Amino acid sequence: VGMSLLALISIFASCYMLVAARSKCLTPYALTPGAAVPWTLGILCCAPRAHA
Amino acid sequence: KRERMCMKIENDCIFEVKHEGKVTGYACLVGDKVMKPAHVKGVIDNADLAKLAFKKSSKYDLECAQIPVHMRSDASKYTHEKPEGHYNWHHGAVQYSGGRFTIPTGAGKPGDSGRPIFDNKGRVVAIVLGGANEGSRTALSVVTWNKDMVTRVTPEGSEEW
Amino acid sequence: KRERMCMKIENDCIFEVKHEGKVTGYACLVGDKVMKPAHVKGVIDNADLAKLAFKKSSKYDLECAQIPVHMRSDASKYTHEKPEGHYNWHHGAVQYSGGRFTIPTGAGKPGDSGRPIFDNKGRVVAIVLGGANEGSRTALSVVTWNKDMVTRVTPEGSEEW
Repeated sequence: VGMSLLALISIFASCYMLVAARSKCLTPYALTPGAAVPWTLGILCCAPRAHA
Repeated sequence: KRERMCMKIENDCIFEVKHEGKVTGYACLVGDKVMKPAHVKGVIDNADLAKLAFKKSSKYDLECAQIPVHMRSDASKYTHEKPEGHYNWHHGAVQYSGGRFTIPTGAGKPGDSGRPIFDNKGRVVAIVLGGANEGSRTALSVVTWNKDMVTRVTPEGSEEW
Repeated sequence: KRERMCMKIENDCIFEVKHEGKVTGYACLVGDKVMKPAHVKGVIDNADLAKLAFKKSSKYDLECAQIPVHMRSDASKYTHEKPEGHYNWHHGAVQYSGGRFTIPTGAGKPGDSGRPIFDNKGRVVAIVLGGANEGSRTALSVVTWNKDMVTRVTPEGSEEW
């Protein structure tokens, strides 16, 4: 039980860190009426798939 | 002529924010994005604009959302060029010198955050947050734009209006 | 002058497409290729045009074909430059502002799809597919050309006419 719980905690922490890093990298692009840099769009998936 | 055009744009593109019955700030429609400073708290005095989902970023102190389809024609147009000179404002004229926005009279008042600073052609350049009292003048802590980047300019001693 | 030339060009470079006896769209000659919106259904009121093999593509919602030799002198002249400002149209004048084609009148009606959007010198800029109701205005969903590429610009909420 201890090992399983620790593994789940670590994997959740890593997933949260990835999501937060994505949000922090793509936050400034929704504060401008500009383009999303398809180069960055491919690597960093965002909610706008085709629009904007 | 320029004053009338600027006021006409301001009537159709600026909305007061209501909180506890007292005005705290303004939300403006620039391009296709709703604008609002983050530190200003309240709700937009508009049923349609109140239900939008806002993306918050405390690094730049701004909250933005996608404007509804039926208000797209009643929104201002923007630019990213800032030549040296003077620019219009609802409270008069602002002096732009050396990358700084300065209020000649120091007439800024708390609760006026969210009022865009306009260009000579009626385009929006930046969104004000607060002002720092430098002697008889008052420098503006303002949120401006590069070609595709937002930058937050904050002079020392700025107070969030 | 400009209006008369534009309507004379439109007469020589537009053929009505009728379905069940009623017109639903228009196919126009640009350069050396017959262009028609793909979403519209019907047949062209022309023996030579109706018999051609129309290449299909759903991504750009466009049908294209090669014109015969004896209608080459009856085809418009194309271009790829899109300066900001005003352009001619069959139902008035269209405004190009901020990468968008908008209708000042907001009188767009189903059945006008496929009409070219004309330039100052009579050159064709884009092709009309549909528009989105921006309150008093309408943003057009049009198909334009780059230097060597086709692109489709569709504002949110657009309806096919």
